[PDB]
Amino acid sequence: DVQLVESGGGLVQPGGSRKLSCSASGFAFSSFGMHWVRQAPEKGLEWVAYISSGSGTIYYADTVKGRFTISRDDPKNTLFLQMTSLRSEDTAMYYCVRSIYYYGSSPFDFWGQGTTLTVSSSDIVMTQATSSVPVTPGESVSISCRSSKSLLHSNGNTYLYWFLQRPGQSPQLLIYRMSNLASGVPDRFSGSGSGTAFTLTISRLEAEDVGVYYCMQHLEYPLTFGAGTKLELK
Amino acid sequence: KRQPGDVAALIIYSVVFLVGVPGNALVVWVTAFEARRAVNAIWFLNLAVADLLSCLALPVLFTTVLNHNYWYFDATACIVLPSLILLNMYASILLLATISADRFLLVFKPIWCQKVRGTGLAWMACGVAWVLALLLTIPSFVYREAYKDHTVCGINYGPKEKAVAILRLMVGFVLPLLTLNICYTFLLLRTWSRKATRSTKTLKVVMAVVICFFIFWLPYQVTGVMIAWLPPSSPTLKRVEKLNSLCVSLAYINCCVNPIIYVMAGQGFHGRLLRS
Amino acid sequence: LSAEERAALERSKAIEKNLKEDGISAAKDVKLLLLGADNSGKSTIVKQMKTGIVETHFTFKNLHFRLFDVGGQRSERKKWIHCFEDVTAIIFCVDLSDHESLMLFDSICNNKFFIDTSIILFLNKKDLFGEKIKKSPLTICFPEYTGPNTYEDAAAYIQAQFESKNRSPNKEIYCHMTCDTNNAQVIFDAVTDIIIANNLRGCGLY
Amino acid sequence: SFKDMPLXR
Amino acid sequence: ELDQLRQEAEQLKNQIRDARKACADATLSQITNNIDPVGRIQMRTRRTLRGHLAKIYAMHWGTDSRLLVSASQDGKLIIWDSYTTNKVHAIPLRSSWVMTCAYAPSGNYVACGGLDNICSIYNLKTREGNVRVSRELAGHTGYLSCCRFLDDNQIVTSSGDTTCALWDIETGQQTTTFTGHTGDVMSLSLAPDTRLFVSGACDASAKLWDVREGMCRQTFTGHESDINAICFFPNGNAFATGSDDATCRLFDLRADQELMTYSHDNIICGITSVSFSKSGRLLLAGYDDFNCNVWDALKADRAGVLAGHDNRVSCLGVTDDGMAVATGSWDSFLKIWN
Amino acid sequence: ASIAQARKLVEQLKMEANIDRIKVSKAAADLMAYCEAHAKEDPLLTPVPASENPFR
Repeated sequence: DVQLVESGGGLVQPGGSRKLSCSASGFAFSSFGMHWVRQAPEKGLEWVAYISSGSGTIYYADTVKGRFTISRDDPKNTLFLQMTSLRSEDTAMYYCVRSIYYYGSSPFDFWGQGTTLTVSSSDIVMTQATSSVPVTPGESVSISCRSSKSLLHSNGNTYLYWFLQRPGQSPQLLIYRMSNLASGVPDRFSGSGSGTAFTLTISRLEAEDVGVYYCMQHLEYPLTFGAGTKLELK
Repeated sequence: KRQPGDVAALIIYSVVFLVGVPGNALVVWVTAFEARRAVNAIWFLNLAVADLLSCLALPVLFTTVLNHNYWYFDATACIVLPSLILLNMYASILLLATISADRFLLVFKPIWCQKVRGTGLAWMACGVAWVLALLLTIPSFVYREAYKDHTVCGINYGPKEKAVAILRLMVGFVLPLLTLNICYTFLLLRTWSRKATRSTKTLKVVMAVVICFFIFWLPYQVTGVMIAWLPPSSPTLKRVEKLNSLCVSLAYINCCVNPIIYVMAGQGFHGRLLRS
Repeated sequence: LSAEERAALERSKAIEKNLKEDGISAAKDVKLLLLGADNSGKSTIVKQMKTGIVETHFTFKNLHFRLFDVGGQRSERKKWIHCFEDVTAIIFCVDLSDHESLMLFDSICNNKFFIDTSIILFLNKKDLFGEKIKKSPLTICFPEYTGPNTYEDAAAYIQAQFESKNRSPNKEIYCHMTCDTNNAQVIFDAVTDIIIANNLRGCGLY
Repeated sequence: SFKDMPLXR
Repeated sequence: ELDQLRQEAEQLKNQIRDARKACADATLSQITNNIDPVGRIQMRTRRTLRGHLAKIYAMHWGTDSRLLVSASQDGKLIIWDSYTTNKVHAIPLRSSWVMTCAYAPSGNYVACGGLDNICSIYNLKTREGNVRVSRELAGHTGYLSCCRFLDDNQIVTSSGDTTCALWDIETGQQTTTFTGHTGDVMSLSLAPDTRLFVSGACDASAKLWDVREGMCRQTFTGHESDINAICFFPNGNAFATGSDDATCRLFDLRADQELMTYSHDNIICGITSVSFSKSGRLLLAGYDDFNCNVWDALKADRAGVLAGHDNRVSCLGVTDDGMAVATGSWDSFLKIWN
Repeated sequence: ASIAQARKLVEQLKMEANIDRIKVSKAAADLMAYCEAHAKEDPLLTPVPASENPFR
């Protein structure tokens, strides 16, 4: 089975430093990408870093440029993050994800378990209209996620991914490129939309669908997530 | 220019120009197409480009002869063209020497060659030859100046003239002759030892190349030193002064000889041109 | 304009670089084809050098050889014979104990695809052939032959008969006997001559 | 200085 | 009683020949006299793939008409992307001798085999991220020549042991054996309805087998030398073939005989591969004359030439959408036309 | 001793003989009609416009 376990986080006083490692095992690490994703203790997920396959290319965010360092070691199949000069507003949870790219690939398929960091004392914007809706079992409901720019590239296909996080564990991938079902997902989920108005349709609910849904984007760096809509029974 | 030598030199210049431009261009195009697959094409690419650069400069010299030794250009082009011409000449000579050495090495040591052969070594050898040519040219880069009477394109020399002449003679003639002769003689000696590798065209090609190079590059190289050891008193100075254009025209023959030898020794030429 | 096709381009470049590296590093080995009749002793000299096609790998004087044995399958030879074109040389085998071998050699020598590949011929089993010759004459196989019943004359006659089965002067035939593990030196000499000839031809001098 | 050399030399 | 049965067999052969002659009312030229000629056509290269270092022996298109696959003696299997000329995969091979390749209709599997008497199946959608060998098929006694996919579970092969077989990928067992040929066979063609297939051997004869029953139903003998290519007509009630004697023929499965022949005085070298267009009007044919050719399938007249290869073409195939034909010679270059 | 082989051969011959046949004109008409039906769906004999050409 595929494994992605992270470690290194803990309690850090302001002005200190720390190192993280999200060890990989159970697959071919050489040909895959790697990201780091941050979620605030009581807020939505956020993007931090990126590294290509073979350390060919690196990317960074605005608020973290010049303060974090990312490293990879292929023989040991590990990813490194260097926390230098941690501020007072950087406590969160961190994961690492798989990001292989080719024609017809499915990125972000697997997510790590996560570690908590404790500190002492022209961009595309995506929004979610609602926050919490009550849904009765056995019904059909729909969600919305409106962007600020047309995500239709010249090649013909658009880039909008849908993520679901059940309360308690790491998120899982549901739909990639707004029309394709991921492996291991029941056929009751659907994707529709064009240009800017995006939506997800689900019918014949169950008890296991309770959670929060985040819509992401992958057209151009940096990548921006959504606020997050909660679903509750009855 | 009521001298018989001048008109013959001009005619030779023109003939060399319109014979060497198309062949050089075609060889350059074909070898640039083929340089992405075979290692044996880089050397011919370098020879062809050096010869094309040498030949394209002929009209300037032709019209300079026509305008009766007057510099009608500005004060900046004076110190530009001669240095490039000298660089092209020395690059051509050194590239021929390196090609001869490469053939010697390939024939005598096949296993080591196939074990270490690559594009990087060929590019390194070409760069070494080019930088040696530039280093030899540096005196023309520096000491070149200009003067006005009419305008005369000359060089400011203030020992230095004789020293430059001796260095030029040595590093432009003695080493290439020794390398060519020794390498090609050994190549023929080893080739004509086994019946499997023995052939008749190799001797013809090698002898033609060596003889043409020797005949076309001795007299200019020796008249370039004759002028550096004599006072202006003897009428032989006038006799040798009336021969400079003829000497340069006879020296330019190799630039057109080389592409003909390359194209007439191959297996197929029209197919390569059509396929590129 | 590319959004995430850049990652695909990077993957393509990495694949191409690995392919080129493997292709360059794999040209240092030469291939040899084994032919002949059934039970001609080809396996004997293959083993003495230490189900479709069987290949053997061994190195000698900073050079690794590749051998191929094909006579393990019975089909149309002309159907797959083109698969072994551009091979360095052919290592034939003949047993001096039996006309089938002569017919096979005559067929293979004049083939259109192999009109320039050199041939190395290994006459085998010298001792028992000589004993049989000294014990019985060779008239049963070659009634047209004449001469004494000694050893050298019969071998020379058979070699001349095998040599006279070619028609193209370009091809060169190398003949040696066997039956002391010295065949590696002969093969090395032949392949060095072939490689020198090919190098001379490639430069345009030959 | 005051010396002549036709270009090519 | 051998002579008696031999005479009976001769009488039966005479009877069937008489039946075919009686049913042969008219040829195709008289009916096709009023057909408007297609006219000369010209095609220009639109792409070229440069990633192989040896000879190229086989290739196959894809269902979506974007992904390709090629095989070479260098031991490398490469899955191409036609549109951007990129590369998606590169598969090392156990043996360098390869004669055939095939792409599964669902896009999940790729099959390959050669002189090793084994057909290999690779899983191209592994969770681990790489490509590994799902299973290897070993039940033949000769070199394989062609391979085809029926579903993601059934494969039909054609070895050089004078036989054709039907396998079961899940368990790798010989489900059904086809026998009746008297020589090496190198061709296959699966019917559009996936119930029948026809093969051509070196005996200048072809047989129309039955997938379910397992018994051959017909035999055609009208050539002069070995057979090298075959392809069903798009309608499904005809097929064409190419022989070593430098002439192609179109047969039938209802009149049980020939219809027309494609001959030329200058053509001498044999045929390498044959394929049809989308509407069946054009019959693409490879050659050993260092070029391809276009034959008007109805008027049996020359319509165009597709030149541009240094060496003879060894494979051919048109797109499912019918917008591009791809060729491949031994000069390691594949040209996508339009 | 190959009696069974000859019996199999003659049995296959007679089985193939018992099959029926159809006239050549009918098959030719069917093939020409099918070829004519999809005349405008073949983008090779008709030059595809450059705007709708994937390989432009």
